[PDB]
Amino acid sequence: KRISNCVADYSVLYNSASFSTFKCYGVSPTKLNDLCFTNVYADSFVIRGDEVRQIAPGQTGKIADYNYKLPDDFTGCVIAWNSNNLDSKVGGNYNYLYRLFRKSNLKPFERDISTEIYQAGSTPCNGVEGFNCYFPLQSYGFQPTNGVGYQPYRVVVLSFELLHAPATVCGPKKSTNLVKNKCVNFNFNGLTGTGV
Amino acid sequence: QVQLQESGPGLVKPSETLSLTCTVSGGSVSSGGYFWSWIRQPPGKGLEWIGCIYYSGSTNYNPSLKSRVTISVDTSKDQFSLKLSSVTAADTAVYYCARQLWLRGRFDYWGQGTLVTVSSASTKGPSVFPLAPSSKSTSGGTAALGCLVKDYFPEPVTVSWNSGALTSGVHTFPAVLQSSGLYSLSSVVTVPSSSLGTQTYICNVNHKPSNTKVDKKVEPKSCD
Amino acid sequence: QVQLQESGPGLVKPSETLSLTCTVSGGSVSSGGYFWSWIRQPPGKGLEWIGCIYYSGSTNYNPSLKSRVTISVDTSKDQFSLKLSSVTAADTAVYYCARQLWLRGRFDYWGQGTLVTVSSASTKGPSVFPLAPSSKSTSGGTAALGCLVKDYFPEPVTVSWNSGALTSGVHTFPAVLQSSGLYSLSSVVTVPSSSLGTQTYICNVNHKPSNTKVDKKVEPKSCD
Amino acid sequence: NFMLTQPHSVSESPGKTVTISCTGSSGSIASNYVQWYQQRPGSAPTTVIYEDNQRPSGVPDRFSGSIDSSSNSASLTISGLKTEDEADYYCQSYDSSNVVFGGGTKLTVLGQPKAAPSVTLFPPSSEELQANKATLVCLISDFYPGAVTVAWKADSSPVKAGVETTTPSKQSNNKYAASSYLSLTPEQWKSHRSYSCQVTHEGSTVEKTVAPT
Amino acid sequence: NFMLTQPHSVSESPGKTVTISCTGSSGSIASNYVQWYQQRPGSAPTTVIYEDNQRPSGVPDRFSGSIDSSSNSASLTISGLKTEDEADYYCQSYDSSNVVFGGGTKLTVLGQPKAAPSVTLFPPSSEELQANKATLVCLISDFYPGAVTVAWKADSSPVKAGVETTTPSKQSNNKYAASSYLSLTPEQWKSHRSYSCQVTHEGSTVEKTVAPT
Repeated sequence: KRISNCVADYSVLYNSASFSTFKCYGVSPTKLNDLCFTNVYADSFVIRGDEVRQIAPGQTGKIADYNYKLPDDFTGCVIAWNSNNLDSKVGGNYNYLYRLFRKSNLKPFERDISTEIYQAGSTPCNGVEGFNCYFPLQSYGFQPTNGVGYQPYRVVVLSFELLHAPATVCGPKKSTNLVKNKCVNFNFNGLTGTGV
Repeated sequence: QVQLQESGPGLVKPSETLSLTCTVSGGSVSSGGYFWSWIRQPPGKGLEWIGCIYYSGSTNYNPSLKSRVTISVDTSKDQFSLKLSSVTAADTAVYYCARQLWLRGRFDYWGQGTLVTVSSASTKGPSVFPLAPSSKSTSGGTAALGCLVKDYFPEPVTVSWNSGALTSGVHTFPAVLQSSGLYSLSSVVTVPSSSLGTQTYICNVNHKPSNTKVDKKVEPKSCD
Repeated sequence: QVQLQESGPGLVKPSETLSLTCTVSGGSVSSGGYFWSWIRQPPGKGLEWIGCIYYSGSTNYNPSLKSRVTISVDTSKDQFSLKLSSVTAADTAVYYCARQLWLRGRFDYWGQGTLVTVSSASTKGPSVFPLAPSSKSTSGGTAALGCLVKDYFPEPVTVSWNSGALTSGVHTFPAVLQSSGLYSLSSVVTVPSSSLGTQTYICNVNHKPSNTKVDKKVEPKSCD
Repeated sequence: NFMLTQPHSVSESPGKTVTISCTGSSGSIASNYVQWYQQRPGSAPTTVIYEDNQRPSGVPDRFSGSIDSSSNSASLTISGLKTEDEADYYCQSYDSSNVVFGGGTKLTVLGQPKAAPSVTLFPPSSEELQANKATLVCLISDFYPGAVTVAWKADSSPVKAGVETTTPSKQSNNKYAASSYLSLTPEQWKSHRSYSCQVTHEGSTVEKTVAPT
Repeated sequence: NFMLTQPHSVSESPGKTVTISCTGSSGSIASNYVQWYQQRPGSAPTTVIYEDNQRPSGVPDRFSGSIDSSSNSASLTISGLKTEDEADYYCQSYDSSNVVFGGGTKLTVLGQPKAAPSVTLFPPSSEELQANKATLVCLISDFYPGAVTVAWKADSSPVKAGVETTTPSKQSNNKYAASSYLSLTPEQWKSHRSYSCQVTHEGSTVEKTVAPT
């Protein structure tokens, strides 16, 4: 998701008092409303309760290094919460998919949708689940009767972009005092002019 | 900047309704979207979180202290107060009203801690005895003198020298239990031996529960 | 081998004295040089260690349960008993007596767990009422019949059909809190309607929390 | 002030390998012997390991325990999960003359018959009427899922006062069971022409009726 | 049921580096922010670090925090110990709408032991004698370490009862203060020719004697 030409208030996003976890690096959480950037990227995905610790800059595992890499210069903001009452149902239903097998590492902020069967040995299988040829897509373990470590958590990543553009998405003051008949400086979305 | 001041009765009666109010000077409660919380700390133990509040009706409480904490905010007086029910002897803790912005972050500003402890009932009349200095009572160029506070009940007693004029060298000792119930302590001040016969030293022992104020002059010992 | 069996009532009133004895068969208390320990387990919670004893006067107790556990050993009766003082509603746990094989080790043999319920009211006897089947009580080739347990205090109650001879189709429902203090449940059994008027259905309600063994026969409803 | 930290909920599919931990707070986990107990629901606990590496005679060899003293954690490895392994697991310590048990780990395994609830209604008995009491009992049994709502009716008016219902509980044949009780006065029982209990499950409504006869 | 496990006592020499741990039981440390607090004895606490990697304006650069989510222990690395650093350390978490603090690490003190025992004595006053009472007061001040032994002495046999000493207490100049009292009858005060209070501290003994004059 891309946020553009919209004013955003992050105070309502914090006063919900329902999120289980909140990790927000790069910028201090109390002073990100006044500071503004150009574009805000929202990446939403589901994950298990034991893999929420893997989502951090400088971690190694089986999900972060194969699905969504976190670089060292990660100024994103991670929000997740417990949604077991809606994302899971009885009957052993999961309705979500992950990737476990890959040939090598991938670049950060890259989406991998390849369904090719990962070959382990030197013998090709011609696209079947033969020996040394395992499908890289596996089933979840979501269940409403589990505990707290395997629950469905909806992780959203709110990253920021550093590039030359006027701040379309920002949290500034809505209206300062209005002064007339004196030589003042104003910024009315198109100029930096000093005059009466 | 801003500062926080607590008020309300420090001592607490058993099984009753506690009333501690924390006031804010130099800022506004409603402005800034600001949170308010209370934190207690027993002597010698760790900090314990009681609950947090918003300037609206939103609030949350510790499950160990659930259904016992009642905190309300009035914007007109710019303060917030906490009410505790069914207080026991294990609730003796130093209460801090906590100023914080981030609910998951830090308490950047801390108010001064008010001492809350179970109140006493029984009371006895105090007694004050002077401690006359002499040539054996000094070791070098400095001498020692004081007053003896013995056979009083209950705690505490406040001892001041020359109505608080003398503070340097004044040592107040904690009280200890006697052989039979009562308490005893002393308060002394170290002065040079040259000012023994030329300066008058008067101790002021105050016992608020017994409503007794005793002023005792300290003079060098007269041999008889 | 050896076996440990508990005895005593399954009920104790709050602020009273508990008296449970664990008897020993197939062994001797003094011989073997082993230890006796009492362990409790609340329903849905973990095991809690109460204390341990030797066949001499050596005792050790949980600091959370200190100054309330009194355990004594009588060699003549080949058993050992534990006495508990100032019991509360939070002491509802399943009590196990086990021979401690090694002091820091395992309890090799565990006795069967007796259920202890504590609640702060006077015990009330159950009121057993027959549940007469009829034409509206059957759906197809099978019918249903049972007995009603209402206004009893406290849990648990066990219901057996024909002195335990009927087990198939017997459904014992968990207790539910009534509008006024007491509990209520029922126990029903599904039976074909052919044997409704040819065989007698008798339910056996046991309420050792409030005594009163009651036998109630179940008969088809007679229109009046 | 020494306690054993144990995971509350552990789930694993059958045939795989799972590890159950037991972490000590203050004292080291190699200071005293640690004993694991596997207790069936409604049954006495039974010891499955001793001396942190030795299996007693009777338990299978899969109950293997390992000690990670650097992290102050006691580990119990389970291989080849089965149906009978579903039980509470507790770890034991001794500290200093004070036995301390663990928090408790329940082994969770990993077909379900879905059925309509059989509804039976029972009028108040004559013996209860002689005791100046009356009770209407509505029975809900052999149903799935365990989510049923009850609504008593007096001829046509719904009844809410004196209504007591039971949460669904699993039966022996994998189904669920429930009950509903309606406390009533003897005068109110004969005041209305008839009473009925409407048990609604999976949308379908099954209704029975009773009358004073 | 989420708590922060913190060591009780951590003691090292000044000028070195230390590590203070804060272990979470159920929830991971990376789930929520961890805040450390440094509090003088008898004052309001002050935040020493927050957001797990950045320092507030006012504290030195020596206060550094590190997070390793594998072991679920929040670490606070402090280097270059000084005199003012002696305090209790608490770590804070949030869990889920319930702020949970840490157990507490009282950072111990730390050159020369400032042993200057001011053993001053006073005879009972004449006003006390007129009240049929007598009390001998033994006073020690400006001594270190706070571990002294007192024993009232006199010619013949001073009374064993009425001996009442006080525990050492911190003074304003970082030293310790304590007292000792001897309840006595007026007749026994003149029964013996002299009374003497001795104090043993670090082997050395300072003795003064009183006399009825």
